[PDB]
Amino acid sequence: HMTGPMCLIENTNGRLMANPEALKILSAITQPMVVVAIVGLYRTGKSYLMNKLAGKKKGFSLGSTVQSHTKGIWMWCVPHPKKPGHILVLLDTEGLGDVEKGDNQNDSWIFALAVLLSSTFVYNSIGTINQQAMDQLYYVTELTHRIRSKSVSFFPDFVWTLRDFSLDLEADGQPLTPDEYLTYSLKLKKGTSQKDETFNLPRLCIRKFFPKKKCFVFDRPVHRRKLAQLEKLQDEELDPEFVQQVADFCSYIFSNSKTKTLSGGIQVNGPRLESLVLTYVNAISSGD
Amino acid sequence: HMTGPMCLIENTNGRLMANPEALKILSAITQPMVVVAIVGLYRTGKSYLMNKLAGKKKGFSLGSTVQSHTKGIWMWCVPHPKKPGHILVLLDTEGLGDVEKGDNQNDSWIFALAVLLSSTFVYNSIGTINQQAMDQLYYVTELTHRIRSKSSFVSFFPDFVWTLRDFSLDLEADGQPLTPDEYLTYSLKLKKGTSQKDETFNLPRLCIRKFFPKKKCFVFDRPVHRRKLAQLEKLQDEELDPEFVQQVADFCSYIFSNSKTKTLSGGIQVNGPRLESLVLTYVNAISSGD
Ligand SMILES: Nc1nc2c(ncn2[C@@H]2O[C@H](COP(=O)(O)OP(=O)(O)O)[C@@H](O)[C@H]2O)c(=O)[nH]1
Ligand SMILES: Nc1nc2c(ncn2[C@@H]2O[C@H](COP(=O)(O)OP(=O)(O)O)[C@@H](O)[C@H]2O)c(=O)[nH]1
Ligand SMILES: [Mg+2]
Ligand SMILES: [Mg+2]
Repeated sequence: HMTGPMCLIENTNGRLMANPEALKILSAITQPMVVVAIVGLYRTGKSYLMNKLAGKKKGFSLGSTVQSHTKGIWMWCVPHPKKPGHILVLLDTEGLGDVEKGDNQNDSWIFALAVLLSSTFVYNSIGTINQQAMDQLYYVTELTHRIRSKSVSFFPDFVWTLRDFSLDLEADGQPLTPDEYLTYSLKLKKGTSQKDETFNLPRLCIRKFFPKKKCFVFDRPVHRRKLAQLEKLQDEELDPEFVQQVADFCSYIFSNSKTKTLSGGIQVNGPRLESLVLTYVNAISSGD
Repeated sequence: HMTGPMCLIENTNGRLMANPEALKILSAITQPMVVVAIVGLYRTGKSYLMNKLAGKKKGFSLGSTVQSHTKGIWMWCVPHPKKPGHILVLLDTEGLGDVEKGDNQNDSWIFALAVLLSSTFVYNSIGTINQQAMDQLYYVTELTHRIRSKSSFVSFFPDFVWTLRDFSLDLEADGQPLTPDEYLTYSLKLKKGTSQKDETFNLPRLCIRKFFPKKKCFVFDRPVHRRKLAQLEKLQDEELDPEFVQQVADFCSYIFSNSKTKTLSGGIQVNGPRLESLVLTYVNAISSGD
């Protein structure tokens, strides 16, 4: 179908704008869509990983340096490898926490669209699950509600991805599967005090918002850094357990991600996505 | 004399408290003190790097899992290797962002003490410099000021080192090479001037650039190529990536060579007891309710 990705939402001087040439494309796509989005801190291997879902080396473009690379949000519409008659829609996001940009508001808008447009949301981090991440995920989650405001589940399913993973998956003595880890980290605290409650308040809203959760670890894809010629490498050349792990991740998405859905049940196709995108983007550029 | 570290500030159920048996010790030490602290997200190889300043293996203890390890603040006193008649004091901190704890105001207190007790403050992070980091650094910085109050061009604010761990990426920008320092000042570079959201930027980059006089940055390549990472207290330098050895050596050399003597305001040099009594002052100052 589509040979490479194109920018869906442009990001210039803190204005987010739909790119009309993508809407023109969405608007022609009649099949239902599974939508996968990914976000995380910047320089964190997101675009590389998205590309593995499209089963191509080279697509969403990479960038090698300390400078951020992906700006705005890029979509890529491809045939669904495992659900005949569906399109897979990949969303690649500008990474959070650019110091070049120094703009948390803007971060939050992008984060929010991702969650809003997606039927599987993919939060990417390096090494550990981390409270500053928890936090932000909560904040954006609440934000999402407030955006739906202007204008049997349809909230997206969730995946945490852990990169360059090093540490023993172990805790309080006993082994952990990546999923036991992720629920360890949303594990509510006994009962009440009021700081027993401070806690919980994020963990609750997160356990509620995302029906399905899943988690995957990933070893460094290469032992030195020949880490920068990565658009170019086969799979011999990579650490085999990274290839194992990727494969596992792709199979989960292909086999579990659901068809994107509006409220009241209707399945989202091209034009229904086009219309969301406008709706949500128009909502952001007006008055809270 | 001091053979291994010792908890200086206990952290139990969200109340921090000085450890008497460690003041008893400080109270006996009468040489001047260079103080180096380190903080950063948890599980980030802080305690390891810290041992390197003491030139030992084994010392501050490590932990190899996803759970956090170092709790409170550990101190460790030792000769200074370059500055005769001084003591080097090392301060290893509880890492930030523990999901088990889920408690930022506790984080912040601990951040804040490190900054307060130190003459060289070392901020440790994985991979990149990163706005949520700079943000937090700013927040604490302006928290520092507030704690100092609750206690009444030639200055006594700590010097600053950013440490970047498991560093992968090209040090390159806008087309032109970068040294680790050029990176750090790249990140604190002020925006051209005028307008509003121009000055919402800037506002943290200002306070940092004022607060910390000297600034330095160091990169650090993953110690080992597999993950025999997890025994590490017990590997000799042959067995490590020899560019990480290089880099540790270079960072040690800077600390030893450049970290100043810790100083009260009005100029007095800090020794054992004057630390004992800073620790107490700052710790009591946190146990009221601002
Ligand atoms: N250390 C590390 N680097 C990676 C990984 N995956 C990709 N990279 C490299 O990190 C750089 C930026 O990749 P990218 O996907 O653009 O990061 P993004 O900004 O999150 O999109 C590229 O040189 C990638 O080859 C990884 O899993 N670990
Ligand atoms: N990936 C990685 N691991 C490290 C590095 N340095 C130490 N480690 C390992 O990370 C684990 C935790 O070390 P530690 O210093 O206690 O982390 P801390 O929580 O920040 O104190 C140990 O297994 C260390 O051997 C590093 O530079 N990179
Ligand atoms: Mg990218
Ligand atoms: Mg530690």
